[PDB]
Amino acid sequence: PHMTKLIYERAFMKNLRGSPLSQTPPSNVPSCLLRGT
Amino acid sequence: PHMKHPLMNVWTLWYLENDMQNEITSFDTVEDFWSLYNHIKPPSEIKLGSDYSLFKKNIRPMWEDAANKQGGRWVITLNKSSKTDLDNLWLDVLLCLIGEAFDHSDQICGAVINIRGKSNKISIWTADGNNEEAALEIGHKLRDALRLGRNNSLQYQLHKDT
Ligand code: NA
Ligand code: NA
Repeated sequence: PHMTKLIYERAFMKNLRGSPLSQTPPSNVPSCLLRGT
Repeated sequence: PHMKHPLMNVWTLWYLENDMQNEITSFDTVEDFWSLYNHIKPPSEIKLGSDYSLFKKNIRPMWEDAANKQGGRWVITLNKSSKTDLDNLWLDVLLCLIGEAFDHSDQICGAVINIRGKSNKISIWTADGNNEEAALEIGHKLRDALRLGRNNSLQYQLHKDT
């Protein structure tokens, strides 16, 4: 199995920050770590 | 339609209040990373004395574990950083990790941010402290990617040397 690394540039990832799939509240997070609480 | 973008590795976020690590969430896509990051407190808002750590699956932020014990860390000092600058540096470190930005990204174990009042520390942990080529490539790319300056005192320490 010839390995080939999966690499992303920072800008590419930052451009996904506002995606609808990037807005899912994470399920298993203690309330003390949530923003604004 | 939108499709998630897998990461090369699975990563886990850990939170330390002050053995005592708390495993929070794992993720394996860019969008699941953002879903987590967008909903949790940034470093500039977490309890003083706490840590966040992001490590590859099956590695913990404990140096004495088998996965880390022969390794070391690149340590970045942040003296009296503004909140936005602190948070942006941490985020850029996380993106270097999950995006596999290093040629020797395989030698990466994870990163830790220590929130410590007047100063803060961000460290990037590597697996083999004697792997010269990897240690130097990772350190150089950190300097460049993060636009570190002399006041960050970028330095490499073996875990066994404290
Ligand atoms: Na930022
Ligand atoms: Na390597």
